[PDB]
Amino acid sequence: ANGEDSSFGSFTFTVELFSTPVWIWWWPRIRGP
Amino acid sequence: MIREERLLKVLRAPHVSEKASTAMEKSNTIVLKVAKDATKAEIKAAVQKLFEVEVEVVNTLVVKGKVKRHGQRIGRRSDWKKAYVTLKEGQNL
Amino acid sequence: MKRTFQPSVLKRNRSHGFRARMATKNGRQVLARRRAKGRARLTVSK
RNA sequence: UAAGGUGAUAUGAACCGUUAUAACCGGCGAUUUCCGAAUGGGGAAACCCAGUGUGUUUCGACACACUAUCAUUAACUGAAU
RNA sequence: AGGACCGAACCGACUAAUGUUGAAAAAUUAGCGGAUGACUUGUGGCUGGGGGUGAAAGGCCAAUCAAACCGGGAGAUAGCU
RNA sequence: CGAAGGUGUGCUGUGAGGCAUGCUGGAGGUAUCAGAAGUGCGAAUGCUGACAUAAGUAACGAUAAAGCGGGUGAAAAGCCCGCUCGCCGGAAGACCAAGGGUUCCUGUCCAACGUUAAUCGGGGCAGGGUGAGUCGACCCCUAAGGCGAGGCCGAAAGGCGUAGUCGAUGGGAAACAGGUUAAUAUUCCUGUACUUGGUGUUACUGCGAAGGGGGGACGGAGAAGGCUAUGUUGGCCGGGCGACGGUUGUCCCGGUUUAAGCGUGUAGGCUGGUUUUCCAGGCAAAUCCGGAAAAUCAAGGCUGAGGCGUGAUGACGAGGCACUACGGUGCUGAAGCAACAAAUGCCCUGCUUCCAGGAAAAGCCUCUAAGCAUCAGGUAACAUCAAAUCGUACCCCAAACCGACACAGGUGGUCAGGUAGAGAAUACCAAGGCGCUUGAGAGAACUCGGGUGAAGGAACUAGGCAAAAUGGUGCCGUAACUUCGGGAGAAGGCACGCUGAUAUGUAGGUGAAGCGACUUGCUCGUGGAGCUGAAAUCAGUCGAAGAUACCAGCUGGCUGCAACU
Repeated sequence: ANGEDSSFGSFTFTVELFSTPVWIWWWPRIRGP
Repeated sequence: MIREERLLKVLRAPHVSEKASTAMEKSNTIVLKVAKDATKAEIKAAVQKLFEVEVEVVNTLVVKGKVKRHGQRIGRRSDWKKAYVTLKEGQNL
Repeated sequence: MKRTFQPSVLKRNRSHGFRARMATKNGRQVLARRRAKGRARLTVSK
């Protein structure tokens, strides 16, 4: 009656992918010094 | 004294809305779309000359255009100025 | 926590705005490179 | 140069023309907003604040021009002296 | 009166656990220190890379510092993998 | 009428390979012989895209807390409405800034998005909404600073800087009360207001500088007083009469408001004033200021909260009364005060002290100079006209900003109600706002965060890490040593509740009337009604316990090193 919308403004979701190098501590595991 | 050409340019269109109808019916105020660079004095003179009514005061505001999307096109509507024209006792269209 | 970007329009314009670029010849070359590359937006000015 | 047109997506509405003055293309003009060397001053580019004339005015105001710096040349007047 | 005292805001940061593909690229929770001062906070400005600035730690300078980032020389060079 | 390419099958050669035809496909491909190669991949922690594995495995974001009955729809734990139940309340409530930018309000929709469903949405998609002489911005002016004609330097490029010019985070004119939409308000409206100019007129008058003198215009800390917001109690008015013992009463429940402006001039604070004459000062000069005398009054003037009157026989108001879409709309409206206690707000940029000795200009006010002079100007009244432009929605301690996220993190200011409480600590509540975008069960180990434990009691551990413990006020008392201030809440003790009396409220504070006075009104004494209200003491009384919760020091000794903050 009112009209079913199909424009679908947000149907272009696209989406990418990213990451971040994290900080670590290997001092106690060191076999040496 | 503002020139007639200027007066013929400043008024763009009457604004139709429930707020405009209420304003006319209660406070005897007409609401217009006017040129974005029109001053209050220009609007007053233009109304008084082109509508042959008597104007009490003019209040103006600038409406910012909305950002719609035509598919995947970001697009912005243009800005426009609205005038709240208070008539003394005449009757307009 | 407090991050590095604390927005402020006045400082943005005074630091990277168009008239800031035009004030020195190095800034004018920044505009020259950006015009040559074909940037849609030359500066942060808006 | 023409029976086709009014840029497009994006069609429609509304129309226009029909040897010819519809459209279209070539030469030549007019108009050409604001910023930007920007140049009347500022400015956080595209805005704010002007002045000086010349008109007009239905007296509230309005219109239009001009006004950056430097070099050179001329005129004018011109400190200590 | 006091670089006084206790103690909220506020500014810090000694300890413990937890979290470690976290709620968070250093937090949370429980305590803890100061809290009229060598105090803290806002808004502008100013100092620039062998440079700044530092009550000092090779600290900090946009989650980057024994020498920031961006672009060029540059397809540097590498008896090495 | 079937090209390449695929996907097959056979056949053939030492091989790399070739050849044939089944299917798909739909338009190209090329024997031979020469020639040129971007000429051959399985790996380079190769590169780019697709799809796996773990794997339906972890998680689904603060443990503030929910359960019904409806509605709606195709469907509801999550949407909405109602009813109860938890949580924040100097916040989780508002109001803004910064930044964002339409998230605002409304209607549709459910794909994608929302860590679940979604009928819902800050999602999509559309439409509407931001109304100003007084609020800001712009603008007047300046600080840090930047730029800077000339200028002075510097191979160029440029640097520094005078006149200047910009530049707030700071000084410069002015509006407040009621009502308004689904969304806008000191902006709309209604009532009451104010400011700055112009232009005339009418009187009356010396006017006139980037120049002079004042002003603006200024520190910290501490002590007051005088107040007011703000509460509390009575009175008053409008109602009520009790789901179960009672309850027309010191009974219960609400309401009790009112502004800018315009007057009036006071608790304060500050300076004595008025003439006359004169000058080695203020580019020069002045009648302003600064200096020096004399005379006479010293009783003269400024500033300033609050109150009070008017504004306002107005508005608002507990409630009714109708209508009705039950959204909501209209209509009418009773009382409308006093006492006490009052801020961190005002007087107050006051006052007192201190050393560390506390911007700048403009507006502003006066003085003249060149000049102008029967003008011009100035001043007062009175009209009249103008005050443009811009921004105003919404978020704003957050799902709208900064952190990639609807991220347990950060983010400047303003307001601050009650009961306990020294308190803006803290417990519970008010206004308001929320229950944290996956839930339902079972009630394993183990993990996390808590509660409690017999006898023991640091035996644990690298080590009292962690836990437990102490805590509050009054009062008594306190060691060595000392730099005489400290140490020190040293250490150690004791008393805390309620009720009644003293006194059914005392001390104190606040203070009506009355009574006088006067230099008689925003007066002063003298009196005292009322109101608020400790600290005790003495006697009883209760529990196991009275800083009964929350909240809130563990203490003492011996030595190292750094004085300390």
